[PDB]
Amino acid sequence: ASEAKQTVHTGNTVLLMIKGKPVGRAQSASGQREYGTTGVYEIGSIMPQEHVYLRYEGTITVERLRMKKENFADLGYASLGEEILKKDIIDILVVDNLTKQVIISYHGCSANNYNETWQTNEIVTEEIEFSYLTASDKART
Amino acid sequence: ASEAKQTVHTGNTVLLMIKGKPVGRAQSASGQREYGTTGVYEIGSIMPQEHVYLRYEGTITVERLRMKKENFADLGYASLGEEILKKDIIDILVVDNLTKQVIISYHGCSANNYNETWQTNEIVTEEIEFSYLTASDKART
Amino acid sequence: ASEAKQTVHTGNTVLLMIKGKPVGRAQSASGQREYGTTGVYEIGSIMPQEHVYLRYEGTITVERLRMKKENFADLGYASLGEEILKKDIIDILVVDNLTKQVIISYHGCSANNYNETWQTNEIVTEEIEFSYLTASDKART
Amino acid sequence: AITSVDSYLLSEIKPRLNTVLENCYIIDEVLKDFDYQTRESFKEAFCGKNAQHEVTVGFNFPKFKNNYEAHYLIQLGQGQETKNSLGSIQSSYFEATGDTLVESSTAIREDDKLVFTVSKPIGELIKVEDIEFAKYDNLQVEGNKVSFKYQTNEDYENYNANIIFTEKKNDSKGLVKGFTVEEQVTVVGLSFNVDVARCLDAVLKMILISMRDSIEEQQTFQLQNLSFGDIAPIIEDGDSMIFGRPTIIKYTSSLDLDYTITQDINKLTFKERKD
Amino acid sequence: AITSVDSYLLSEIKPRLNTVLENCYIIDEVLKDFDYQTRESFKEAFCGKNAQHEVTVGFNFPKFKNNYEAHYLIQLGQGQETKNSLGSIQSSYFEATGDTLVESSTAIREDDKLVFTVSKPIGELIKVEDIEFAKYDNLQVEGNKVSFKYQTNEDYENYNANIIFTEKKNDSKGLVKGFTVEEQVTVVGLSFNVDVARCLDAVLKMILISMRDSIEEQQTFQLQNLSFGDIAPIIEDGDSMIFGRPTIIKYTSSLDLDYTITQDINKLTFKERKD
Amino acid sequence: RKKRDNEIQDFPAEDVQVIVEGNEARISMTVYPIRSFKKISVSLVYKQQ
Amino acid sequence: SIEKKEEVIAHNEVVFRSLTQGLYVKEVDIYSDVVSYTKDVDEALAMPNTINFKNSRLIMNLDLEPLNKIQKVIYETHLEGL
Repeated sequence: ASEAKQTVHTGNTVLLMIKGKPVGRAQSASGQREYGTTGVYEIGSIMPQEHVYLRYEGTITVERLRMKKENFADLGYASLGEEILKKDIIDILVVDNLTKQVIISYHGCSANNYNETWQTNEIVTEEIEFSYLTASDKART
Repeated sequence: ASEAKQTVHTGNTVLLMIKGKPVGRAQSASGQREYGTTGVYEIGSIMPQEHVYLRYEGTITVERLRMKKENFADLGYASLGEEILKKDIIDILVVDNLTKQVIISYHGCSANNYNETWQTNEIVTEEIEFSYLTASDKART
Repeated sequence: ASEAKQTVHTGNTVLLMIKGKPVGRAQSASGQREYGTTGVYEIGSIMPQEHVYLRYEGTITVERLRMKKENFADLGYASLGEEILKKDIIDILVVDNLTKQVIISYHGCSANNYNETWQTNEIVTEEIEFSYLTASDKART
Repeated sequence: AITSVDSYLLSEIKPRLNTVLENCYIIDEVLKDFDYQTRESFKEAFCGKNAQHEVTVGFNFPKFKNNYEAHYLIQLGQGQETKNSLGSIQSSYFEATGDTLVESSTAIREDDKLVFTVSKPIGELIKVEDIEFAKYDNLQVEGNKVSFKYQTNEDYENYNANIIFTEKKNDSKGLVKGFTVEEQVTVVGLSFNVDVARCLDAVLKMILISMRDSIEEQQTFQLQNLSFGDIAPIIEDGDSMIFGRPTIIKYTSSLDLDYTITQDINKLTFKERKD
Repeated sequence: AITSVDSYLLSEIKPRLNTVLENCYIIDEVLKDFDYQTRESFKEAFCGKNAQHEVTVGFNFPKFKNNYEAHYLIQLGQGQETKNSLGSIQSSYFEATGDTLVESSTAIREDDKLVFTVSKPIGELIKVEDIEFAKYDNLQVEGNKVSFKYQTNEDYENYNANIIFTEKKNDSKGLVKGFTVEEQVTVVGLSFNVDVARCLDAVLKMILISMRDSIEEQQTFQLQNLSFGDIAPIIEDGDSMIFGRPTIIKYTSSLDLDYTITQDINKLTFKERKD
Repeated sequence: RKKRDNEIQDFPAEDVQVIVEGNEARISMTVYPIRSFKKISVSLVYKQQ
Repeated sequence: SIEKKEEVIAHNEVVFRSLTQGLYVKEVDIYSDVVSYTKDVDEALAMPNTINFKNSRLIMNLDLEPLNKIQKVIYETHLEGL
């Protein structure tokens, strides 16, 4: 039996896709958003009379195991030097394994920092952190 | 036997409710309040002569498992871009499972930051932190 | 059977090479790159209209077990005093054990700090952190 | 919705195992790494439509004799509770809903709308294959059938679509109370020939891999983990030993119960007071 | 590609062990630390092309008698799942690919190009020994053979090259679904003479060291770990005891299955709407 | 992106339609055209003081 | 007798068949020319039966005998008396 009213997402029901290509052996991803809320304090009140949105900052991180082929450097998505200046924006999509419907998409993603670890006793891993213009959860049912 | 004089609250005796809707698969929530107490020091005393309240800052966090439906983004409570500017305030209520009486309510809640984690070996989780104008524990017996 | 379409790199398929010499008993290495992305915020928008690259900073660390011979000090790659001023740049190469093809090379590496630990119950280890001008992943197939 | 992992395993295994053993190409793909001898012997014995020998699957402690040439043996194993929500609340529903169904349905013409018929009524429509209805199409569900505007879509009068939907049970509303359970189930292949056991284990692994795309465990039994034991002689008291390699499968499911609510507000009594 | 670690171990061990025992120089290098007596006795018994005594290797529970003068015994052991990717996705491929092959191939002259022939078609070319083709050479692969410009390279008409490449199976495309498995396999040497067992264990360790340069485990069975047990009497009920020192070998491999895709887009239908 | 570049003033986000059929896809969407400034009518009133 | 009935068309496709051998097509090459045949009626190669596909590519061979295949699946109940 399978009652959809209580289902949740997991690692086996999600795909990470770039330019249609599913990135392989991807391990984890985290998303952050900051609206920069600030309160307004009058003289005759310790309490904040109201809150206001001021600034939108958002970053997304991706952890991956470096495949011998189609690594982020080979794919051209990342960069290692002045080649970065010629790299255009990208959109990173999280799409449902079952229906292939979209769960959340990040628009105008741009790379922030690049990390790779070479270790003796463990598989090679690399991490990338992007900064995006806007997020979207459209194209739903 | 059940002597009410010693009972305490637990995860099985509490409900988290928004706009009447009970949020599903909610895991944890924390509440913080800062009165900004400061002392007054005279010249002829190392001791603080008195303390005074100056500033009220309060935040509440919520941890949840992303259901495939009725997630904070789908519910319209959260936001992912400029849609936030059209989102009005909300009130988050913690209500007793037994009696449906209120334990504590936060008024004029506003969103501060949004966090979601996609991981391979664990269920998806998301965290939201709100900033509220005032708290209340009224409507008791 | 061995399908190359899914292979990944590990500690047993990588070599760390300097000036053609394979450094011995090398344990780990980490690489960092920072493009210094910053957003542009107009008056009439909380959202960042666009991101721009500003500054390239990169460091690589190496952990090693101090062999009685050919340690980083004996090899002349590191330095312990004013001898550093006469040390020229170097290139650190990560090369594939199988094919001897290159995976990533760091050009114009320069030493930043030097750490060595003498301990009673464990083998001696030393750590070096370099700062490099540019990275490259050329010379591929 | 109480979960019976063993029955689900049996229902998934039997047709899928039969289909996999039906054809030789899939088996050759599976047994690529094995040697020629064992591969071809297993193919001769079990593979093919006209195979004389056949595998079987069943639960443990059967009172009857069980075939030990090649058999899949299941036993329930342990279980544990791992995570909970506030008030044991999992979800809230306005309309009672049963299982999630997938049905193929060819498009049909109605005087104002193209429609798809379905076997049973609809509680909620999740997805229509390769379609993203816009406002102009004005997607509407009316019990058994789903419908969209005829005129601007008239090229697709016979679209061979398929539908993922959910059954409708009642119009009542209630709360879902329950928790998550982390369960372990043991599966072992039996054979007096060790090579047959090895090949059987490989086939088992492949079908477990294939199952991850199934709707039910995508919705109900997420977080599948596997663990394999050592090849051991299951029995020594017979004329010849039984050899088997137990495997442990883990799953996470949400045991839950629907608590109905009879309270429905339809009127308001806003009146002032005087003193 | 399901992995059978035991068969791979056997195939790697047998020719390599025979080659190592073929010559005396390698054995002397291996047994440098051992005393003169045991070293020379083992060399007399087993080492050399014309050795009268011979070692053997096979799996456990053989119905026939097995030689206990010197034998390598293998048993499968336990296994565990350690890491997973999102959606169990490991890699994506446009062309079906089998094993990775290494072939020697002498250069050949063609009217416009130097070429190398190969046994089987090419899905992807990984490396050509001691060559880094430039744009001028315009490296191209056309099924069985790989080719580069004749004129500026004409000095190398008979270059004794060798090639690392990958087989081609089909032109279809699909997804690779699977996970990583951390497996343990046990290997033990048997001998009624303890010194022979010690030397056999040392030889086993050396061949395990040598295997790390192999293509297959470089591509499939990374992260090799070893663990040795204590010298124990395997059997006491015979006229004389059997002595053996079990060793446990660990490996990490990716069990995976190729899921084909039939969807191919070749046309676009960009049309506006009116109201 | 176009709106962020001021190339288009407004549009409906929900109006888009996509249909896929074997090797073919149909896309339908709407965007509001920009409107320019055309007419101005003015009247004057003279008064004392 | 019947108490309740409903009919739906699960699939509607076009099947290709040889004129001489009489066997349906099973597998095809890059251009979709035939490489294998089968005696089965359901396993045979088939495509959606709609005008858009037909206009979007008969095209492979001169053995011009396609077969419109339509699958009817019916749900019904009975109340048979004693």
